[PDB]
Amino acid sequence: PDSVDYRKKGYVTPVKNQGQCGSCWAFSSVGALEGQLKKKTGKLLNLSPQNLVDCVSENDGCGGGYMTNAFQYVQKNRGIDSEDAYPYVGQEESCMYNPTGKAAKCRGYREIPEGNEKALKRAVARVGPVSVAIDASLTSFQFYSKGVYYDESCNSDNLNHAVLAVGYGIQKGNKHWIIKNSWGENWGNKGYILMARNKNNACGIANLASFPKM
Ligand SMILES: *[C@](=O)([C]([C][C][C][C])[N]C(=O)O[C]([C]C1=NN=C(C2=[C][C]=C(C(F)(F)F)[C]=[C]2)O1)C([C])([C])[C])C(=O)[N]N1[C][C]OC1=O
Repeated sequence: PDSVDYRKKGYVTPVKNQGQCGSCWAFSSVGALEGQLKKKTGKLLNLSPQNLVDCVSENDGCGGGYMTNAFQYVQKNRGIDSEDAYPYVGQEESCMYNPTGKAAKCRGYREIPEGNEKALKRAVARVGPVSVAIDASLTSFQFYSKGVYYDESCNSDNLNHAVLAVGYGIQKGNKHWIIKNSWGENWGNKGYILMARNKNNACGIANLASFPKM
């Protein structure tokens, strides 16, 4: 069955709203972690993006960052706090990681071969929700609400926004990826957007994908 929806499997936490802070990579990172945590312990809980924003020295907090740097941070740190133990405030602050708030661990990360949607698909099915980067600068993207998103003008080399691939499927002859955003439930469709799958790596959905080894 060429389709899977981790939201129905209970691997995806409610949709979050990151505000203006450039923490998309943090929500994307916790997103993937929340999925592997659910898979391993059968427990579904919100992880702390604020933990990453203030602690991942390789990234730039509200200035932007890479998900792989984030996963690496949790691995070396041997842990990441839950959302409730280290609440999101929308601004970079000093690193306040607390071991008693440790909700999950991480053992490293794997990166899907660049631009290989076929591989990306395999990873989503085999491992679970995958962290991915895309060009989210278009107005068509930001005004998405229904259907399968596909805009030619999307620049697969202009990766600038981080999101989460929680699955994939097909709608009326248009294959797609089920993508979790971090702009609240009022954006897109209950917070999600279906992005063109197999339509020439649209928006570069497969140029920078990865998940945490748990
Ligand atoms: C995002 O889309 C974030 C914030 C963008 C603010 C520049 N985008 C993002 O992280 O993109 C990264 C690639 C990236 N872009 N900038 C950087 C970066 C900048 C500076 C440094 C440092 F100073 F450390 F050298 C390092 C890295 O990395 C990626 C494509 C890989 C996800 C977002 O949060 N969007 N926003 C902002 C406000 O509301 C939003 O939705």
